[PDB]
Amino acid sequence: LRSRVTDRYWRVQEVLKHARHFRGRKNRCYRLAVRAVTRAFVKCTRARRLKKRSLRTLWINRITAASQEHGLKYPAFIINLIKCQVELNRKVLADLAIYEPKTFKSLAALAKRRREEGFAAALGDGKEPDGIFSRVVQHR
Amino acid sequence: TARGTASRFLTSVLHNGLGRYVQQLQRLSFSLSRDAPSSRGAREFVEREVTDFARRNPGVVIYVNPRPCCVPRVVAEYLNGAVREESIHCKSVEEIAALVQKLADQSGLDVIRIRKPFHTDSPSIQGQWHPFTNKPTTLGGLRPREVQ
Amino acid sequence: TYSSLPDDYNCKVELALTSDGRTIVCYHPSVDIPYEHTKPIPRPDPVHNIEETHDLVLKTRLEEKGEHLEQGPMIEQLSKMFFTTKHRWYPRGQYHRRRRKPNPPKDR
Amino acid sequence: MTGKELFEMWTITNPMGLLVEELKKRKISAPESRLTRQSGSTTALPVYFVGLYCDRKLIAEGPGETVLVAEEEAARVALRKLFGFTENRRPWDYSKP
Amino acid sequence: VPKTSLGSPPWPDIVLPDPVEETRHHAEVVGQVNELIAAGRYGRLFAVVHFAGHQWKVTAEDLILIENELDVACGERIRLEKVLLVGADNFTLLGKPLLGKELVRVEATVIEKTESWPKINMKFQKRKNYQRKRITVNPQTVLRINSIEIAPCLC
Amino acid sequence: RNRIPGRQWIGKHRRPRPVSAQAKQNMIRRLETEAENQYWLSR
Amino acid sequence: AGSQWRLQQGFAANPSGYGPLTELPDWSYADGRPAPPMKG
Amino acid sequence: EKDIIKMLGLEKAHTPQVHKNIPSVNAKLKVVKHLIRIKPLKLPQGLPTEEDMANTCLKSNGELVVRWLLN
Amino acid sequence: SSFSKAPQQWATFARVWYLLDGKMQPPGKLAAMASVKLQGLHKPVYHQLSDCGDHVVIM
Ligand SMILES: [Mg+2]
Ligand SMILES: [Mg+2]
Ligand SMILES: [Mg+2]
Ligand SMILES: [Mg+2]
Repeated sequence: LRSRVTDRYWRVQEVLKHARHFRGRKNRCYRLAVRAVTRAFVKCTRARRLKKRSLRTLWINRITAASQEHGLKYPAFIINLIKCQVELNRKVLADLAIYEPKTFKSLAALAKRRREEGFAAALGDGKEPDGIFSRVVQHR
Repeated sequence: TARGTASRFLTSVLHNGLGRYVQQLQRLSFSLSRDAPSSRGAREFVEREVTDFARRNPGVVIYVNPRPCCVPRVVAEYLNGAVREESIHCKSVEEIAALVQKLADQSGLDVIRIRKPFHTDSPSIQGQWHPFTNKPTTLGGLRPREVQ
Repeated sequence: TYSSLPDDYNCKVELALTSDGRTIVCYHPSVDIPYEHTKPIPRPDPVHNIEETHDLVLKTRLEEKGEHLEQGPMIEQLSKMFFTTKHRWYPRGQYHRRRRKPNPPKDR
Repeated sequence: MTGKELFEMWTITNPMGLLVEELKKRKISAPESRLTRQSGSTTALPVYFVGLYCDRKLIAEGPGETVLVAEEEAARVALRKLFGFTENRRPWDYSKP
Repeated sequence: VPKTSLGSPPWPDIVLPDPVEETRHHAEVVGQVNELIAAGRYGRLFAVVHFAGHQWKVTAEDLILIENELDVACGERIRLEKVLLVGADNFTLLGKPLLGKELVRVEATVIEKTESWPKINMKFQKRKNYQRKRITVNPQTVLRINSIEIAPCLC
Repeated sequence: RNRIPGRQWIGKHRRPRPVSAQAKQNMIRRLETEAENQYWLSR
Repeated sequence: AGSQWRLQQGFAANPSGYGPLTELPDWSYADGRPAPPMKG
Repeated sequence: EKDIIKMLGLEKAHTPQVHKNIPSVNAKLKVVKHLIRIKPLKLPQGLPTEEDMANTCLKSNGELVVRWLLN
Repeated sequence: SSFSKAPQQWATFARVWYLLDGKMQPPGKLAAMASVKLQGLHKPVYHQLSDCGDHVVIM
């Protein structure tokens, strides 16, 4: 009983459909397309992993831009926003910087105030003076 | 691959869910067979729980066609005119129910890469950033090296 | 009065804490540009091509301004005018022209 | 109307004229156009910010590629503020009364 | 007193307001914001909320996509309880780290319960004959943020 | 111009890469943690 | 970041650790009835 | 060291595990003391009772609270 | 805020000319901030693909 493959057209097309937009003979020749499609998929997975890092770096750059525009550095802004128990991530912070300039300026003012209170507390080394924005609110 | 396929932005059909929610599934056509072994799941679905689905969703017209077909199919036509054809070939009744409920829940838009997980109109409340939004003004609007 | 940031650029930030202490409020009204910080709009209106003998010819002289240059000098002029490089203005082949999306997606 | 502006569907011709008529109705004399901010003027792609002052009080400000376009945009912004079609206005109420 | 380069710190000296005056000014500002809210002079409100492990900055009439399936039917209304930030053209309320349920109320209607496009996951090892191909179809939900309300219960 | 004979990190002549203040601080932090651990493991 | 500050104040080093931002339910029905509990 | 870590139940990192303060386990903790952080378990509200098993939590600072987010 | 689409775009992505006096200044400290301004890393709307970049004039 001789058996031969009859769906090889569809087997080839299933791979060739993912390489139509390539350049050279990789979009036509099956031998050169299978290798190029596999590399394309591997790069797709790696870039899916790296997209989050790239977007986080972009958001951090935008936050640095806005903070320096408000006369404040990014590490200070972030640490003082954390100390004020404001848990807004970098994506939301960049969104506010781009689209909510007044809200971002208010956040920068709050961060600078918290930094000033921390500096004053460190200079005084006194337990009884407590900052107005340096108070910690526990879970209720 | 995102670069190889198409893409679209997140959107709703005719501002669905804003004033009221309108189900986007318009019609559901089952094509099955009365004796093919591959249509057994579709036959059991039609016997048992097509009426319950029809009563639960009165906004969708359900047609059932027993014809001499080898593969059973379901055709979902949406308010957009979009047609989604699925194969219910050799599937359990629970699988048919899950597929039908998924078709009913879907909005009928193309299932392709969505550029953003969000979409809003006029997101620039209280302004949008421009290079002059955070720069102080000088008296008379003079340039840095301009003498009045 | 007190403010961490100067109130000179587009909003006046006033921070406060609620009595419970669990909420930080801030009032930031917008700031308008004062009249003394602006300058009058400059007006440019000059018709030096007018002729006292033939107004139709005067209008034609001012409306028939044309100039032509080679690709090299034209691209150099465009780059100098838009502060770019000469490489931006050179065309592209069929392989790159036909692979552009005819209907790109649009937001908003 | 979601996501749409007022003048996109109105398509008026003389925003400054409409604004001056509305101000006359509202008992305001006339808006004065002042160049508030600018960035580049000898370049091929300038930007100008033109504000409208009524009794030396800013009522609107608009950007443009040229001074005339900026003034027209400022007039449109003033008209939108007067008519209540601001971008930060109250969203339409979708509730059962 | 000598005045050398290193005799004084290279930053402006900061003086902070006295605590009682600061508290009085804070009370005045809170009262003004509360009276604005009571009068309802705010035009449009945006809110930063926490939902499904992510923080979204959403306004009214908004659309958001959640990468997991919810236990609701389409067209159902849902109250987003975790609101970290509220803002308008004039005022802005921050949580520490969350706001009050009685203070802010955000409603979203479920629109579409669908599945994502097929995402490719392929692992390949050089000259080891290891290839592994997988297809990911993540269920997704669409939420339409309808309204954001704030109450004058702001102390 | 300044070649490193052999490999960078294995040969007799290696790359003279120095120790940084960050590395010193990290080692000091680890030493403090281990000292606390060995104190808690005493009684 | 501020993990050291959070540890000093007593909170988790990660904002996703046993805080009210994650312990509480993040949605409920508009009718007021509670939502089904989260698997996490 | 790998086997001691495995038998101490510390296969996963950054997950605290409660152990006794007896020398039998102190020997293994001494063996792998350079890979672990050891703290004392503090109980401000006593041992969790049978009616408080499901409402407890372990803070990052080491006290096991008995009533965690009541109501 | 209530700008039309095109003027809002122009205002957001408009180019800005900055001045920088280089008298008795370290060239490296001049160049760092000049390069930041040239790239546009001082804009919250900055992106690598976007052409957001301002002119710097150093005297
Ligand atoms: Mg992951
Ligand atoms: Mg070598
Ligand atoms: Mg060597
Ligand atoms: Mg998990």
